[PDB]
Amino acid sequence: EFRPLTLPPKLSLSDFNEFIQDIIRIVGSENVEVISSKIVDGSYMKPTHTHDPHHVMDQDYFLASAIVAPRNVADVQSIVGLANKFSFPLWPISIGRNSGYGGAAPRVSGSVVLDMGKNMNRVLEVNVEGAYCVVEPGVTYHDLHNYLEANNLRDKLWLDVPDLGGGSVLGNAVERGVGYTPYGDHWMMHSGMEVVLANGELLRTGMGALPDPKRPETMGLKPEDQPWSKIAHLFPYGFGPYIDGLFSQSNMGIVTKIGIWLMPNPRGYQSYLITLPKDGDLKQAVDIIRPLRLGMALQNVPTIRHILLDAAVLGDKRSYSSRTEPLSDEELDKIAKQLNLGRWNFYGALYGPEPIRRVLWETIKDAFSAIPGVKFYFPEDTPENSVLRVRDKTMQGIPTYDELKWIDWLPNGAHLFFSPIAKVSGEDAMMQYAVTKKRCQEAGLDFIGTFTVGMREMHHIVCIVFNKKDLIQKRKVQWLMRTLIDDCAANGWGEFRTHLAFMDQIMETYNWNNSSFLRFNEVLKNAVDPNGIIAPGKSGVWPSQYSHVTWKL
Amino acid sequence: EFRPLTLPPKLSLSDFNEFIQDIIRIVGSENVEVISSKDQIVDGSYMKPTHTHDPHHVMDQDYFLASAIVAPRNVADVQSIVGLANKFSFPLWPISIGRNSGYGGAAPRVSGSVVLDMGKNMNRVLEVNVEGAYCVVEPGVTYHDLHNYLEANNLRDKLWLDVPDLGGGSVLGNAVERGVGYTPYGDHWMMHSGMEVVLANGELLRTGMGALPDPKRPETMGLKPEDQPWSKIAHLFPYGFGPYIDGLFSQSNMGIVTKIGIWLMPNPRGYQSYLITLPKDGDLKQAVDIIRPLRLGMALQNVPTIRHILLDAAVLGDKRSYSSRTEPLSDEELDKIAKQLNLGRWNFYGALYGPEPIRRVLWETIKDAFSAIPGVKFYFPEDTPENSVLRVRDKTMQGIPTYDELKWIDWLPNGAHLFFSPIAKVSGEDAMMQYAVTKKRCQEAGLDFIGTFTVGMREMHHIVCIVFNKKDLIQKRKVQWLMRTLIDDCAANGWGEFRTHLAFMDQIMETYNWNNSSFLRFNEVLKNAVDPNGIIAPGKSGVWPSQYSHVTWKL
Amino acid sequence: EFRPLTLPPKLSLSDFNEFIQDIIRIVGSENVEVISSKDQIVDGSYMKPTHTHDPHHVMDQDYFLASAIVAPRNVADVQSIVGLANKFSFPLWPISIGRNSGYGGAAPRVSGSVVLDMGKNMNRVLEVNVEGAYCVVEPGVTYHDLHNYLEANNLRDKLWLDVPDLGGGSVLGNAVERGVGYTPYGDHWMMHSGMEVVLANGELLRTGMGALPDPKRPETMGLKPEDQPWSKIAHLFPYGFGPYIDGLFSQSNMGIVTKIGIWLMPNPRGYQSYLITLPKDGDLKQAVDIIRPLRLGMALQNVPTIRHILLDAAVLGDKRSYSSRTEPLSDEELDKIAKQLNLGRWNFYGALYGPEPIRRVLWETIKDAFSAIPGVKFYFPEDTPENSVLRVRDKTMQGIPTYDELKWIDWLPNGAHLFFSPIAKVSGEDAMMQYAVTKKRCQEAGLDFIGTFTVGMREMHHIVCIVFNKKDLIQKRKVQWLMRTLIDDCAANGWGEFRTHLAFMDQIMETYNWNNSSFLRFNEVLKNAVDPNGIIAPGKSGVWPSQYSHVTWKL
Ligand SMILES: *Cc1cc2c(cc1C)nc1c(=O)[nH]c(=O)nc-1n2C[C@H](O)[C@H](O)[C@H](O)COP(=O)(O)OP(=O)(O)OC[C@H]1O[C@@H](n2cnc3c(N)ncnc32)[C@H](O)[C@@H]1O
Ligand SMILES: *Cc1cc2c(cc1C)nc1c(=O)[nH]c(=O)nc-1n2C[C@H](O)[C@H](O)[C@H](O)COP(=O)(O)OP(=O)(O)OC[C@H]1O[C@@H](n2cnc3c(N)ncnc32)[C@H](O)[C@@H]1O
Ligand SMILES: *Cc1cc2c(cc1C)nc1c(=O)[nH]c(=O)nc-1n2C[C@H](O)[C@H](O)[C@H](O)COP(=O)(O)OP(=O)(O)OC[C@H]1O[C@@H](n2cnc3c(N)ncnc32)[C@H](O)[C@@H]1O
Repeated sequence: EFRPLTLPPKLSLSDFNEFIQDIIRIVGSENVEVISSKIVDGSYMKPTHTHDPHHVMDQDYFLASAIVAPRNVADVQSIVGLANKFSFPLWPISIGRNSGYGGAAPRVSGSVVLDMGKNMNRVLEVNVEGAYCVVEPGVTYHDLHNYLEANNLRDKLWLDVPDLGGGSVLGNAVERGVGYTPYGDHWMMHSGMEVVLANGELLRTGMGALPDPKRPETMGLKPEDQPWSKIAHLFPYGFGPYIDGLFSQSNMGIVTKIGIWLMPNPRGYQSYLITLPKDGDLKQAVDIIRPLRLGMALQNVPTIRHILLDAAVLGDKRSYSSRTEPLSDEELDKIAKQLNLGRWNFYGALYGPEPIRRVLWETIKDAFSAIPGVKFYFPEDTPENSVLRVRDKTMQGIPTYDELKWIDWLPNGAHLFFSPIAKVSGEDAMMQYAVTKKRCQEAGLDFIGTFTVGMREMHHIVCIVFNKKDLIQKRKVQWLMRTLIDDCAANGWGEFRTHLAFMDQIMETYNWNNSSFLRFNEVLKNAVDPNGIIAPGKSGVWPSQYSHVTWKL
Repeated sequence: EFRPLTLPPKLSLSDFNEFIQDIIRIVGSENVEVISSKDQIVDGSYMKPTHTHDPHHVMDQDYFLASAIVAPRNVADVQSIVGLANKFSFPLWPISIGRNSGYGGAAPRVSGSVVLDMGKNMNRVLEVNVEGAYCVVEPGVTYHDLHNYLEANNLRDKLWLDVPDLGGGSVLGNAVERGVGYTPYGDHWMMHSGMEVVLANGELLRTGMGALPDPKRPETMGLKPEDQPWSKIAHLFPYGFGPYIDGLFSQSNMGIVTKIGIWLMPNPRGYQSYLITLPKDGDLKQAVDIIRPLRLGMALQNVPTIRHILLDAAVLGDKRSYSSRTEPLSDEELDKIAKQLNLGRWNFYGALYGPEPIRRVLWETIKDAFSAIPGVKFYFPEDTPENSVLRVRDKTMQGIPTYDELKWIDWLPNGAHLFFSPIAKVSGEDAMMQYAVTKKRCQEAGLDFIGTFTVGMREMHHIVCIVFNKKDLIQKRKVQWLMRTLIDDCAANGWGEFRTHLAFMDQIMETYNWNNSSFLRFNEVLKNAVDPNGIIAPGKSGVWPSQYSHVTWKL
Repeated sequence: EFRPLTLPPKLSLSDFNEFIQDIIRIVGSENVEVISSKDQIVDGSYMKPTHTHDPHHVMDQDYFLASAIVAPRNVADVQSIVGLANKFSFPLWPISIGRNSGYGGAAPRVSGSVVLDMGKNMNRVLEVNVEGAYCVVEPGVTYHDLHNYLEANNLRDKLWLDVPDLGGGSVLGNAVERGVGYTPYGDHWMMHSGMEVVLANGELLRTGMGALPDPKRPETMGLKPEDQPWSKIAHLFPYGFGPYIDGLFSQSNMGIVTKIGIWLMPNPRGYQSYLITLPKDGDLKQAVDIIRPLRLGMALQNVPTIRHILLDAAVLGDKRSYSSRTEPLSDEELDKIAKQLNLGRWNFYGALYGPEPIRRVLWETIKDAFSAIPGVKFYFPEDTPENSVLRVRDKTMQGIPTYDELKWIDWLPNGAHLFFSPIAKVSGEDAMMQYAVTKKRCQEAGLDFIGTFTVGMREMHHIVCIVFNKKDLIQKRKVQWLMRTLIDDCAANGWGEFRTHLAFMDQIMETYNWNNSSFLRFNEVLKNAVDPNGIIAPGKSGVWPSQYSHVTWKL
């Protein structure tokens, strides 16, 4: 509780010590860790909460003065009123496995990272008839999966998981994360949420604003402990202004609870793989997809994975090639052959009773048969190490950590995400792939990515892997991402999600009518948090105390 | 114009004229009607909606009243009018079409406001994109309009609509209200992406991927913001980057909406409407229970509906065609009406979509499922008389605008509807309790219960169709009592209301008072941030800006 | 007057009339024209400049539009008008003569502003001092005016002017814009000392040694500030003591300039104009390289110029006199035009000044220097046909106003110019790259490249002469695209623009965004300090005072 590496802006060593003393008294020093020593990157099992584990900037560039971990909601309210008093900026995390996007690191160096999930980790409710659950920030996907297994529940309810099962359900959902079942759109499938505002008051959204009737057993409970109205997590909208969205990808409050819809057991499942021989086959693949996914033949969020993405799960670059320079079109085709895979590979799944799956499979099979050399497999038709057998788990909400392995492609693996949005049009996908690829090869990187598919849009997750001891390769990775953002905005593709180092540049792409969108958000931001306390800079939304000349990247 | 019926608060007749002078000089005289006489406050009809007051008046006819009507030509005029309203601190009340009958019509909350008719002159279908399966509309594009525009382009073989019970509504307007359709695309609000707004400060704003600008190119140069094209992804993906602000402008007074992107369902390549009659009054409980898993599993694809017998019977006749009885029809009489029309006491309407192998399976499932109920009969449109409700809902559940549902408003003489719209769990017990509360209060007030459960995913909108004689000033007072009581009864049992009439907005938002009205105090902070002068629709959804006395204006 | 075409922001028609009433009562009716009809927005000519809108309109003709024209008699009226504009918060847009065609003409940035015609009635040459070699002028003193005044006093044997390409411009006006002449005294702004200004607060101010007051004496008593004489050193030495503030009032909206002191070159005692033809398109690279050291060494005394063949050819004829071709002339055709007129593809115009022993040496140097190029031919005015451009520039490079250059605006039917004016290093490679960017975009838009490098000391102003048919609404949109693209291309290669049209002011200042628009945020702080009410020319050079929404008004 004395001397930290960095402090937040305009702030005296007296004040920090005075602040963190009061905190160390509120939550006990078990739950306080001041950052005093010259900050290790940590693992997925025990993630760092100090700085960016997959640093593309300098390692120390995003740096927490401390880490606080409240026991409950009250302590959050207390910490905030203290933050307000000292004009001490916060940075909420749920779990802090948001690697690829900066992890648990704050934008403003000197901030407290508020580890919400360390203690607040209860699966508050799983509800079978409403087909929902209510979770705190500390509930991971494996955790929630576990809860279902210990109560014999996957007979009745399945999850939706991102590629790894370690993320926060709460946390992923407010970043508008994505999965790969029919409930892949995580933000969409929320209903009812609790929030500590910058002023310390508790606000519950949607039908959660309708209080549960007064009665003997719940009488005298604190707000944070009060139960929800019956409809709270069944109907997202409530009455009047639908505000829920003000707390997604924002710095408008601290989220303490949330309802998530769970898809009930289909009563029949079957994943599949479709390999696409040629690199050119993508255009035609996306054109066939468009009306299949619009039609609800492709019921889940399906995904077109580049060859190197599959290859990188199975081994590192070394295990394929000894070369420094990026792999050629010829060498990729060999790997395709070495694995019994296409230059692109379409993973997907069927849901519901046998006769329905029969009709959609028939059509998907003949639909795709339009492409020369196409082939079809189920899990059983593939090698026991094959990716399909992993994604077979993913696409029914069984968590896996197998997908982590492609980070190791290069030694000292870090990922960085460039994630623009395209039309579900072969022409658009290809013109975007070609922009991405051009810049990757200029930057000396192997192109790795997916095109994942929503209803009418395609998230093109580009998977930038780099050696983080290699200071040259970072410098040009930084160039790659800054160039690709400016490029894709020059063909009308925006990014839906990013890393801390780019939130300013990306928000500047969204500058229709002289940055009208951002100007409106600032007004909202400064309205609800006068003292600029909560996560300044998040999504490039700066409160009025942060001058845009010192602080915009 | 010189001498209006009411003025808005804190404002002199000299100022109204200076204000309307400067406005007739912007929009033109054609586009301004000033309500200067009791000739102008006439209820009119659905085909010609009054734009001055509540046509379906539960309060005094003239309680909610406009000083004047102003039909902006285009978005610039709105920017201009907002700027002027700010200068004169003149409250505005935006509408798109103004058929929000049952929830106040076109009337403003604050008497003396300008009803800003957004759809008189902003009524173009700006875009229909087939490969994206979406359209872009300005405020005045009705359902029948958008529908016609599809027929005029031989597009229905590719794209279908989603319609509410009546085809005259604004696509734009209903969406922001979160109205309810009856195909898969029924949640009209969900099915939006990218929308344009004039703020209280006059600035133009586009949400989602609208904020990403369509790249410069020669043919788009020198265009006024409102007339610029959109990005590739504006209407393909609603979130964009950063805070998702779209919800701030649904059921709110934070902006004036100029354009919206709406998704359209593609033509399913096969369709089959159907009706399942549920014999006894009590068959509702078992029915909901059967409906729950099939909706959750997506065996029920559309937004199906469970229609109380009087709803269907009111479509086919007014009350005096059935009883010539003053009091509300007995249980014993409700059955004879049902036997007379070959209907159940509850009636379940629904549609199957897709290729016929798939539809057949889903029908096998639904039919076997419902067969658990004693007496159940199934029908396709084909199997019922021409006048039947199913042939209307056959059209409704594949996006075709109709107007047949109007008839039920004439249940009583001088008939007007009012909707009390509480939400419920998809649970027989919960559905039945709510119904029991509702029905008991309807008897207590001397009204025939009429209503419908529209089944969302995890959730039912129980629409309660209050039909009253609007010349009967004793019935109004009972209706008001009925509404104010039911809000409290249903709040006392944990059911919220998703949508209301102007007169009940403040009471309804008073039920959302978890943690000492925390949700309202937050919306108030936001409102005052973005509309310092309280120009836009003060009192919409209980949200009063700081100039309005909560003591004086709440109800 | 009662009903103008546009009004300024946030302002009622009642206020405009109260404001113009009080003004007709100050200046007089003769000095106020109110733009109340579409008869008044006529482009007119160079000899009679419209003072209401952009005569050379790339936007809609009426995008930039005045509410009214006001011709103050004298400095008091300005103090009065400023005071009143402040009271009514009425934006003003000062002009001296209003021939800023190619950069917006006399139009204001904010539609509805008062164009304040400073040179109608303040047009005296206040002083010509021979021993100091300087003059003092009010706003309305054109070049031809000042020139005539020298002939009327048999002064040319002692003092010469410096003129831009056209003699109708304001000496005052061009200087504050930093226009460019073509003798040694070409940097018109450099060549100023001591200037008088009315501030936004009404107070009168004199810069440099103007702030040192001319000592009291009997014949100067009781004079109104504006009519007081100046100090000995006011116009001999520009700095004075303390902060040098003169730059705050060039290309800015910080003041209204009432008087300026300008230095005049003495008669050199010998002069010789000349033209050097550079045969091939590519001879530009070698040429610049030769020009660099000779300019730096002062072997090239004046501001010489490198004129693209079409510039000279456009002076001699419109496009239909050469091709009757829609598309832009090919490289192969540009050569035949050059052979037809005994000219190079580039053409270098220049002058030698001083006593003949000195001129001869400098010509020996220049001639030998340029001889490095294959094909080079030299000429004196004498050696060319009467119609030639050199006889015009012979007059231009010794201060004589002409109007022959006007012809090139008629290259196309309904022709209007627009200047894109990026800066470059005096380096062949850099000159050539910039030219390659510019030319490529001109082809991409379907325009003939026409342009000129005017060589400063270390620096070249590459003036790009965009001629377009102003009735062709497809070409305007291409021109706009051309301009907005080129700003970005040239910013992407480190070239800034020194001067622009109203429509491109905000984009251009957006390139000056080093350190998160630090230079603009500073100028904004200053602006708001000195003009709290945002009265003076809001939006000049991208500088918006705090009342204007940057969201709404930027382009
Ligand atoms: C490395 C990697 C990452 C990854 C992935 C595959 C690999 C190999 N696949 C992903 C996928 O398929 N889908 C997806 O959405 N993300 C994927 N990622 C990224 C990441 O693993 C996941 O998104 C992960 O679930 C996110 O991490 P976590 O859940 O730990 O999130 P967080 O750091 O706690 O939160 C991120 C930010 O959100 C704001 N935040 C979080 N909690 C709160 C609360 N309670 N209140 C207010 N704001 C909150 C903060 O801005 C925080 O930094
Ligand atoms: C009488 C009746 C009504 C009815 C119905 C059946 C009958 C017999 N069935 C309905 C149904 O199945 N589903 C449904 O959603 N509504 C149903 N109704 C009610 C009504 O007919 C419809 O909701 C109708 O579409 C709404 O009317 P309209 O489309 O005319 O909308 P509005 O009255 O113009 O707008 C209502 C409110 O919306 C806000 N608003 C509208 N436009 C704007 C803009 N541009 N900017 C800002 N706000 C806007 C205002 O709050 C306005 O008061
Ligand atoms: C069409 C054309 C234009 C042209 C040219 C050749 C042709 C064919 N060659 C030029 C050249 O060689 N050098 C040059 O500098 N300019 C050339 N031009 C452009 C134009 O003709 C001249 O620049 C001309 O002298 C400018 O017109 P004018 O002298 O009329 O100036 P203005 O329009 O009245 O003023 C322009 C702006 O200046 C500010 N201003 C002017 N007076 C005041 C006062 N008193 N106070 C405050 N500000 C003032 C305003 O910003 C005004 O908008």
